[PDB]
Amino acid sequence: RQFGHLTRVRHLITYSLSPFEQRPFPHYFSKGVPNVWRRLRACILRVAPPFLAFYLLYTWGTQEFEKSKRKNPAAYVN
Amino acid sequence: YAQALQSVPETQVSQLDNGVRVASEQSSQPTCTVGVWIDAGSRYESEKNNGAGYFLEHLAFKGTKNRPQNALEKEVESMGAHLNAYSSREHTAYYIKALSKDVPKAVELLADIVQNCSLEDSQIEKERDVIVRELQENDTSMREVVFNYLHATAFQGTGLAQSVEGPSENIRKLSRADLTEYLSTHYTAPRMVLAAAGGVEHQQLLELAQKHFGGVPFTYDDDAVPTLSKCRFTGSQIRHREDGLPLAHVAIAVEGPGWAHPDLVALQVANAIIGHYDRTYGGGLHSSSPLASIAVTNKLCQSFQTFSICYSETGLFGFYFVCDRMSIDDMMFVLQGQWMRLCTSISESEVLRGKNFLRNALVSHLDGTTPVCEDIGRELLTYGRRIPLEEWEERLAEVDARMVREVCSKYIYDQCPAVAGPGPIEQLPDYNRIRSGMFWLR
Repeated sequence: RQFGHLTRVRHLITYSLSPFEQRPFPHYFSKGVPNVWRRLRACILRVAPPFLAFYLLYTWGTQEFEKSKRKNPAAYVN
Repeated sequence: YAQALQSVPETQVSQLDNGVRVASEQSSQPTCTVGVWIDAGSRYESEKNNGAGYFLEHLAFKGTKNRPQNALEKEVESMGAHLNAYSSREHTAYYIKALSKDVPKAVELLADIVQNCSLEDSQIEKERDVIVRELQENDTSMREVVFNYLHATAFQGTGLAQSVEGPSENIRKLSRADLTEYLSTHYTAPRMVLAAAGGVEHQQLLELAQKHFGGVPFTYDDDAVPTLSKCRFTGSQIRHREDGLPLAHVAIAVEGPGWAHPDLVALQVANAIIGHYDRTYGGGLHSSSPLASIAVTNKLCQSFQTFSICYSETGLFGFYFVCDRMSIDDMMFVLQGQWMRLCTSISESEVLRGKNFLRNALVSHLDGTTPVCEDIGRELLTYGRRIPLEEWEERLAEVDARMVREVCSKYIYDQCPAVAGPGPIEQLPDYNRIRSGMFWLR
């Protein structure tokens, strides 16, 4: 598929300025950084969980394995 | 030829103790045309004032206090004289064409209009709805909306960006007052010019004007002419899309120098090189204007036009093509390629003709009385005096190749253009692309 036969579009007016008449990385604070946060706090509660969960299991696992090696002070009290 | 030019009568000019400049060109023609040309346009309006000048135009004729509608109309018709006029962004005018046996009568009629329009609270309300309609007709002329949109974005955020007719809201609500407010603020002698051409003799004109234009300046403001706020150009685009239309319209342009500037000649000569096409031509062999040739060989468009529209201190040097939904791209590609070629590798063989074609226009620019008057009217108003063909000649009779390049490239190369396009324009590439179509991979 090429250009000129994608869709039946009507009544949309767009306005844009040359790259040289504007700023590249504008308003890092006014709108920039906020949205970055507007995002970290939007998925953290959806992504983090299973990862955190994984972690606990990784730890439990390693710790347990590393315990089942050491001897029990009482396997021989005689 | 050179003699023909040399033997072309000089254009008499003289200001009044008022401020009005009265100029003219005496010919012989039993007929003639006289009119006043105002230093007023839509450019001079406000966000709430905009449209006045136009609302005003539609009433200028409908009668004065000194002589109501029924009469004014009757009196002009009755003498076989023609009254017509217009208004742009920086230039308005009203002109009449009669038998030079009526300079005095015409002259009086004129004045009576630019000074006492009835502004009948009852007439106004009528034209109000006439415009709102007339406006909705100007609309489907995609050839004009496109230019408006061009200006809009080209000079976005400035007085120029506003269209000469104005928003429907304004027209729906301008007050009998506002109109008067617009008239008494811009129609002043210092900014007006009374010009003529025909069998008329200057003196009879002067006096006649000096007699019906009894204006009197007290303070210094009245006597002085206010300069407008500069208008910022902006490399940008605006896309009014609708695959519902039969074909698309495109217009791209860079900022222009402005009347005062000389290069407007070299630059005027360059456009003569790319010229214009139109499916009713007979020429797959068109001298240069490859854009036209190419347009014919590869069926690139329905037509196109090169233009150097200019204003007081700015302008627009660009081009505009009408094309089918599917050939928009190549057309733009090929054209935009010509500008580069134009200012990067032009030839004498080209400029030579360029000139000639101009000179032929330059001259037919004055075919008749009405048109001549238009020059005097304008020339004075925008240049300061009159430029005789004899002059325009030299100005543009000494433009060589290297001159075109140097200039065109001075105004076109790697500049951020201003494009506009209504209709089925899905195929028109993004700004970035048409942008980098502004520098040749020399």
